[PDB]
Amino acid sequence: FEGTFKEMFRRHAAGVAIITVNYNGTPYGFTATSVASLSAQPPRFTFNMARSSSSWPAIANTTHIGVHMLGLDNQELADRFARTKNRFEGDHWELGPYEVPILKDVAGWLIGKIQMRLSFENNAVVVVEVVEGQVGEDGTPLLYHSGAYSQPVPLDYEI
Amino acid sequence: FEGTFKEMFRRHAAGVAIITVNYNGTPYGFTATSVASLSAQPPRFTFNMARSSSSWPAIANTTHIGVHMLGLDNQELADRFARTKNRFEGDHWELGPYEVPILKDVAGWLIGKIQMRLSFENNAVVVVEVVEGQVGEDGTPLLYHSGAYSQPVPLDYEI
Repeated sequence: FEGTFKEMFRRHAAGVAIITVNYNGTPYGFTATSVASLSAQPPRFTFNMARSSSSWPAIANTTHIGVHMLGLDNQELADRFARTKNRFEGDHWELGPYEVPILKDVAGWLIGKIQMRLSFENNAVVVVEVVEGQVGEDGTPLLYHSGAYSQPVPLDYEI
Repeated sequence: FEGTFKEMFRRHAAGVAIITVNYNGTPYGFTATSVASLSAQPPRFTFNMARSSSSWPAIANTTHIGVHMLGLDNQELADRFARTKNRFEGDHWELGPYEVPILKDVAGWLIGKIQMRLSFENNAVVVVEVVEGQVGEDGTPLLYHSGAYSQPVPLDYEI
């Protein structure tokens, strides 16, 4: 049952984004599969994270964040931002609006103000209102499913 | 900018689930691309929906709901549950635990109790604690991206 729940989400595919935050001068960021649209007017999105993430204190104590949509050419960056090594070592980012860390060469990004976090024991829902953004290079979205990075192939359609 | 936000989520792929609820005897349900894992202990998931959904009153006023993970063989059911026709016309479901409508032949389902909804002007975040579930037939997950149902193909790996 702990099993059934973990299993069913193993079977649920997801798109891959990266969240960035500048916590009093130091950049933090992390790969995320829970980013979802919430509303259009005003524009908002949500994601979930663990309060044990190395980035939780940055998120708890900061207002502006970035979200980055990833394509297939961004798989290395996705893996970077999911592992424990220093994620900002390299020339792959720079500070943008509100001093949010902006990652180069992504499908596009949005900058938001965190409205609130809804915190449970070990995880939180984060609600963000979007204040800025920029479309990047169009490409094929990056997906993650049962532990592997994947690409979407549309299903046959006669049209 | 209304554009940039709508565009960036066009570029963000997603897995496809269906949410079902029994509102005082009548089944309601809807296809959803925002279902995400929140926590493991206790097990919880989140999704977002529009307060103008035909299913909002069911969700606002009911506690038990079902979520169904979909495979490629479930594309017709996904489309059913996204369109305005009577979604429960046919022999493709039955009442399960807590009288939740359970859809047949899916990748698996979970039953949850809605803890709360966080309601904005036109949309809400719904937080659900999982109380029951069952793995269905393993298969390939269904994805939805820029208006089309897709399948995930893993990216090449030398291993």
